[PDB]
Amino acid sequence: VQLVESGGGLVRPGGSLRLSCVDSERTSYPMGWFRKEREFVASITWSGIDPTYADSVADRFTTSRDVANNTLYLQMNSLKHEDTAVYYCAARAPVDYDYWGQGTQVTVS
Amino acid sequence: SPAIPVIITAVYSVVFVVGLVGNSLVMFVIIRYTKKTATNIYIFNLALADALVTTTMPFQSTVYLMNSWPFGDVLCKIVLSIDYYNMFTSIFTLTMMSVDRYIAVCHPVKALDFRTPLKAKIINICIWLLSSSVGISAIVLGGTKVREDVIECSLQFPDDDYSWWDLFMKICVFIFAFVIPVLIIIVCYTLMILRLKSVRSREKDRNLRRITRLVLVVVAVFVVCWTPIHIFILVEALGSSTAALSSYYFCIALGYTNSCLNPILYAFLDENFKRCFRDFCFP
Amino acid sequence: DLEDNWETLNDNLKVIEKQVKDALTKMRAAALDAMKDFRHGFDILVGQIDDALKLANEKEAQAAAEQLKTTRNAYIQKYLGS
Ligand SMILES: CN(C(=O)/C=C/c1ccoc1)[C@@H]1CC[C@@]2(O)[C@H]3Cc4ccc(O)c5c4[C@@]2(CCN3CC2CC2)[C@H]1O5
Repeated sequence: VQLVESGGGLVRPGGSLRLSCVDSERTSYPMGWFRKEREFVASITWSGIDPTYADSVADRFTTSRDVANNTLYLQMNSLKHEDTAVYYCAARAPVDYDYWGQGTQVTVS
Repeated sequence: SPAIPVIITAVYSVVFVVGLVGNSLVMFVIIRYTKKTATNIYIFNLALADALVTTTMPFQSTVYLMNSWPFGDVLCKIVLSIDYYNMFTSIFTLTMMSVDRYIAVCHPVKALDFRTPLKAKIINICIWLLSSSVGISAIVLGGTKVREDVIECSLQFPDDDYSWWDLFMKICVFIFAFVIPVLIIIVCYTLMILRLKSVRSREKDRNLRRITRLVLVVVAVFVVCWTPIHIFILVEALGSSTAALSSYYFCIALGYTNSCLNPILYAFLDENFKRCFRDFCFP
Repeated sequence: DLEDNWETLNDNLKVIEKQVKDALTKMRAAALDAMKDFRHGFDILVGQIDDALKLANEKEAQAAAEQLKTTRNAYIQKYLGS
């Protein structure tokens, strides 16, 4: 239904910030993140073992999913102006991402 | 009927290439196609490591049929170095993938640092340095002793003054190379899937059966690959022909199989790799 | 002598299958021209060949010859290991 994208906010260059979209209503499982046209940052499997990294800057970001708490994280590290954009978690159908979060914009400069 | 020497050298011949081709091909796919994600560092180094163990198959196969070691001392030392060293490196890298997948599920925000390339690379350098100790021991301690008529190459140990140091280092290796690695990997998986069932649609029931499926294979591989040899070569150190020396070399190959079967399990079953390799070879 | 000395036995067995002492003397002497089962597998046959020599001195030696081929086959099966 409604996905509460946490994290976000401004930061200094070369810094870090962990973003955490969650659906505590357990209606949808946030399994991927999405960032010109729509950008597609890394996603992860449901049970959170294997992540499919984002090629653009795979030397800067890591993601993890708390399966038990139905939460998806991602903490960018040492990013640049290239990474500055709006960020929204993408959920999945309970049983082609079906539900898309409102999104937050990380603003670095 | 010299079929038994024929069957076994075949197994050493079948296993040699599948491990050598795959591990070479898996490495050369990684180094060119996908230069990196943490999983990529693990598969590559495991492949690179457990490629070099399959390098030791000719020398070990020679002694079987030939029933002696025609390659001398210095070539026995380095082969004893290579085979020991990259057995530990492959088992440890195979085990370190084990805790990596466990850490993601059970300590998810702790995975945020564990899954970084540097963390993998840092963990993936230490793991060779740990094995290096075994590599260094096998060089000096490795030599060739005449059996009687027959030269033999093994880890050379003083046999004076009730010295059982061979049985000790075979005890020492068996627990460093098999037991505590098995218990790590058998724990991290069996505990990772408990969090999965704990999560509380049928995405759980389908995926649980799917990951239980996948989990059982690796431990089934690792158990059946190394359990019969480790049991065998310990008993040969406390006590105890022609047919027995063949059963023993069959069991050696089974240990060699784990290094040839690994790329199939840890690369060809990984879609983040299997998707890439497909293009290079299905253009 | 390789298998040729062996052929002395099995050929002389067929001749014995038809004073048969000449074949047996040529057979028992050929045996002496032949790892524990191997040296034992020839000593048993000489004894059974020796058993048949007496039965020739007095026809009824065919039974010992029958018990002699199966012995020869026993060291054939042992020789099959190589
Ligand atoms: C008695 N024995 C030797 O005497 C050494 C013989 C060699 C090796 C190269 O050339 C001669 C053993 C034979 C088997 C084996 O090789 C085998 C697994 C293992 C586990 C515990 C040991 O304690 C131990 C071994 C060795 C080295 C490592 N391998 C692993 C490859 C994948 C299968 C070696 O030691």
